[PDB]
Amino acid sequence: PIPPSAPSKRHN
Amino acid sequence: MGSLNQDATILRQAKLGLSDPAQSLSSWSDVTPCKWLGVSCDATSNVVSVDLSSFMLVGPFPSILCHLPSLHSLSLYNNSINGSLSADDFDTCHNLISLDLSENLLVGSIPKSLPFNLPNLKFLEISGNNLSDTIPSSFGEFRKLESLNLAGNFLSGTIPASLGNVTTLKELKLAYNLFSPSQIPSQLGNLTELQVLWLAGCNLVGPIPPSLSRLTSLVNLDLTFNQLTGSIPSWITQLKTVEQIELFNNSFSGELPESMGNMTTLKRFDASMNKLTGKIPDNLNLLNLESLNLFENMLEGPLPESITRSKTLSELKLFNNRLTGVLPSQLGANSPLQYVDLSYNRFSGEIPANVCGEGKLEYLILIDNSFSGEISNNLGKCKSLTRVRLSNNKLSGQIPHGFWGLPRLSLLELSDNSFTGSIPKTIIGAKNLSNLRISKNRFSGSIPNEIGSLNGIIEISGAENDFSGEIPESLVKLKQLSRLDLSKNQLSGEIPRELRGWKNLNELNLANNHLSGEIPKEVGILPVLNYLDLSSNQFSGEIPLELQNLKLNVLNLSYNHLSGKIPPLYANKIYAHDFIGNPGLCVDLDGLCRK
Ligand SMILES: *[C@@H]1O[C@H](CO)[C@@H](O[C@@H]2O[C@H](CO)[C@@H](O[C@@H]3O[C@H](CO)[C@@H](O)[C@H](O[C@H]4O[C@H](CO)[C@@H](O)[C@H](O)[C@@H]4O)[C@@H]3O)[C@H](O)[C@H]2NC(C)=O)[C@H](O)[C@H]1NC(C)=O
Ligand SMILES: *[C@@H]1O[C@H](CO)[C@@H](O[C@@H]2O[C@H](CO)[C@@H](O)[C@H](O)[C@H]2NC(C)=O)[C@H](O)[C@H]1NC(C)=O
Ligand SMILES: *[C@@H]1O[C@H](CO)[C@@H](O[C@@H]2O[C@H](CO)[C@@H](O)[C@H](O)[C@H]2NC(C)=O)[C@H](O)[C@H]1NC(C)=O
Ligand SMILES: *[C@@H]1O[C@H](CO)[C@@H](O[C@@H]2O[C@H](CO)[C@@H](O)[C@H](O)[C@H]2NC(C)=O)[C@H](O)[C@H]1NC(C)=O
Ligand SMILES: *[C@@H]1O[C@H](CO)[C@@H](O)[C@H](O)[C@H]1NC(C)=O
Ligand SMILES: *[C@@H]1O[C@H](CO)[C@@H](O)[C@H](O)[C@H]1NC(C)=O
Ligand SMILES: *[C@@H]1O[C@H](CO)[C@@H](O)[C@H](O)[C@H]1NC(C)=O
Ligand SMILES: [Mg+2]
Ligand SMILES: [Mg+2]
Repeated sequence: PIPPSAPSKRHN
Repeated sequence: MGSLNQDATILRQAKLGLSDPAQSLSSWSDVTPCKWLGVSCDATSNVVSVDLSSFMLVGPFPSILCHLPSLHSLSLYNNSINGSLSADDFDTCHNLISLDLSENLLVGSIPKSLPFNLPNLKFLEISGNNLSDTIPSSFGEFRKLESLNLAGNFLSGTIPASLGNVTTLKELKLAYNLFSPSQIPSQLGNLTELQVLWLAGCNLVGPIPPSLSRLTSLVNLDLTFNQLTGSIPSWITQLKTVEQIELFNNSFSGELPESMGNMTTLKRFDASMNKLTGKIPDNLNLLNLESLNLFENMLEGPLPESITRSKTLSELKLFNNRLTGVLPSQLGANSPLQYVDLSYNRFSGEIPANVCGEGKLEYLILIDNSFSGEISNNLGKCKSLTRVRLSNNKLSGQIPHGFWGLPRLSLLELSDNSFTGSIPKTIIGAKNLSNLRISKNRFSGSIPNEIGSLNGIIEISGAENDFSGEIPESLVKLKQLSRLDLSKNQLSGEIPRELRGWKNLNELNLANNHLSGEIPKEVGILPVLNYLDLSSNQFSGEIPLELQNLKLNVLNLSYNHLSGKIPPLYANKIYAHDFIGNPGLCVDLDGLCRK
């Protein structure tokens, strides 16, 4: 579905 | 009795207009309609609410449900309602207070007549469809609307300024549409009751309008994924009930509002992937903070000690900035830290000893800093760890014994430090280990046999250490092993002969050791091997002809004691550098064998 309204999940 | 009859007939008529492959409406086929699945009645036995959420119903919007004279709430959330919305569909729905059409298959435009046909609505959702064309300007005529969610459609044009007239709105969700590049309309600042503004992925340009400072009841402001410019305005700091600010992936510049520290209610703040400069505000009293993400900016200065006042902090991602100084020594002692990623900064001093103090830490990612000293023995007991990346620092001493065998640890990356010691046999515990990355250290001793018991291993990368003794025969039945790199060590003995276990082995790199014996023939039967470097060893005997099966990006057998002829496939002079320094070897060209 649509991305939630929440923090970016990006990480190393 | 009369109302039960009316209700039952209208519900059945509506159901006849739908396909029900899941048999969700089997109860609508003895019992009063007030007890049918999804149906709620008032005290006079009139249907007031129909909620068919997640029922897998297929077909056009069931207009007939609006003929129920007391129907106030209708939800068709998460079905396969399809076709388009017509003006007519809603002609009779004027008693509705709540209408949820989210997560269906609707296409075409929103009818311009919708507000006129649905003038009593407080709640409208049509999120997650394929709606196209513009949001009608007539939407400014809604007199009672409290929440509007059109997120996740293909709506285009720009956000209509007339939505600023709907001053009863408390939630405005328009995220993830196909609007033309435009500014946030100034008129949205008239929506002084707003608690939620979600305009992520709306092709927004320019600054956050100053009028939005009138939205003093904001709880969640989410403007992610746009090209908004200028400062993050300091008025966000004075929002007395703000819980979430999401501004990541924009073009915000300047500094974080200096008084951010007093936002006691704030739970989540993400301004990652912008062009922010200056420092992280200090005197933080961020009592409710759970997540702080500021990665990929140009922030400088330290992580303030006052971050440790955030006793519910679980996520801290500050990577790719210009942050400096020692980390607060107490970081994590008093917080349920779960994900910590401070990579690509200029932090120095020791890793805070209680970063996993509360036993919740999953990601410890600190690549490319100047952390020094030893890893605390505490981390050796941090059993929640899955992903550890400590590479390219100034760390030293021995790794804690338990660190090698942590039960959920998937990635263990320590490369390019000055760690010493032998890998213990308790590595046998690392049941979930996928990638061991420990190159460029001072590890000594033999590679322990137990590494061969970890069936999930895909990578063993240990180049540039002081490993000695033999390659354990056990490595040869790691069925998933993709990359084996033990170059630049002091390894001795031979390569095992039976290698059909290595069905996924893509890289075999053992260059610069003291390895002896023959190159096994089965090296050439490895189905996905593309990199083979056995150079600078003492391999003897002939180069197996099976190597001609492989398509090798890298083939290097130089500086060995090999003899016989080069296999014919590599006879051309462009491959010569693959075989230099084998006095016993020659190439067959035109009859004679040439050095
Ligand atoms: C940071 O945020 C920006 C937004 O400010 C974001 O840029 C967007 O990226 C997406 C995904 O990469 C882009 O979407 C693409 O658009 C092009 C056409 O312009 C096409 O390649 C694709 O469109 C398809 O759309 C349909 C799918 O529903 C297909 O059926 C159709 O055939 C097309 O192929 C693709 O979706 C988007 O264009 C930009 N948006 C803007 C406003 O620039 C960026 O990715 C983010 N950056 C990071 C690093 O996260
Ligand atoms: C949309 O509805 C579908 C169908 O009811 C939901 O899928 C079910 O999800 C539950 C778990 O919540 C499982 O028990 C079922 O096996 C699923 N069924 C099918 C057919 O997939 C789905 O959860 C709903 N989606 C949303 C976003 O709410
Ligand atoms: C709603 O739009 C989406 C996204 O464009 C469609 O989903 C699929 O789109 C991809 C290409 O991006 C295709 O491979 C599929 O054929 C599409 N799904 C299908 C045909 O089921 C989706 O089709 C659209 N839905 C409707 C009802 O038109
Ligand atoms: C094959 O491997 C040898 C080393 O085993 C390579 O030779 C080294 O190359 C580097 C250049 O980056 C030099 O610093 C070393 O001094 C060289 N070592 C020796 C012993 O000469 C060689 O370059 C590799 N050949 C190919 C074609 O990849
Ligand atoms: C609605 O869906 C059904 C089944 O997928 C299909 O047969 C029907 O024609 C659809 N209607 C429209 C307008 O797409
Ligand atoms: C609605 O909004 C438009 C656009 O900002 C404005 O010009 C107009 O006066 C407003 N009308 C009503 C009836 O609220
Ligand atoms: C934070 O400080 C500024 C003054 O520096 C003030 O305007 C704002 O109202 C304060 N916020 C809270 C939540 O107390
Ligand atoms: Mg401080
Ligand atoms: Mg490595």
